[PDB]
Amino acid sequence: TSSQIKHASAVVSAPKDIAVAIGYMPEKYKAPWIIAMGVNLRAKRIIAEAEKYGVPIMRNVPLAHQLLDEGKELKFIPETTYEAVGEILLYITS
Amino acid sequence: TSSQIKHASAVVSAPKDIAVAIGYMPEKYKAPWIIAMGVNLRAKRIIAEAEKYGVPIMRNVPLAHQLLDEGKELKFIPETTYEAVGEILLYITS
Ligand SMILES: [Cl-]
Ligand SMILES: [Cl-]
Ligand SMILES: [Cl-]
Ligand code: NA
Ligand code: NA
Ligand code: NA
Repeated sequence: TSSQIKHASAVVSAPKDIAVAIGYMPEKYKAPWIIAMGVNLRAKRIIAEAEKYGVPIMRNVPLAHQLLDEGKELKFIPETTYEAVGEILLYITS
Repeated sequence: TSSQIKHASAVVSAPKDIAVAIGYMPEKYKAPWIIAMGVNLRAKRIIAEAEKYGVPIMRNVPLAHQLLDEGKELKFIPETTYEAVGEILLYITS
């Protein structure tokens, strides 16, 4: 869970309601997954962890709601989010 | 001003108080500059423009306050912000 946040590639956030930390390990797995996600209190924790460890936080309200509504922690991201997350990962990971 | 926002490389935001759109034209100028910046309603406008045009919005509270406190529109960014902005530009621009 939130112990894994320092290893997140990015966090997708909706201020100040939602945060979704994304994991990506292209050396091993073809797809990104959700490390941890939450709303309110828990979102604030995830945000605070990311800031501490220098993990990039992207504002994307529709994507954050979508990850929250359809995804699950420790599960590869929903198909409906795949391309938008990939855009983020494309530059972040270069 | 806010007409130039579609050409921004990134927006630095503090929810939901501050937005700073950053311009970068490494083909011509050595340094990034501030395209447009504001707080409250003006921040909301800048954010809305960026979302519409697919400009990446990064949540960085200290940097946003710093750009706001020391920078000016149509001026190369303050020295105190140069390295943090460069980190953002480094991946965004790859
Ligand atoms: Cl939660
Ligand atoms: Cl879950
Ligand atoms: Cl303003
Ligand atoms: Na957004
Ligand atoms: Na050019
Ligand atoms: Na921040």
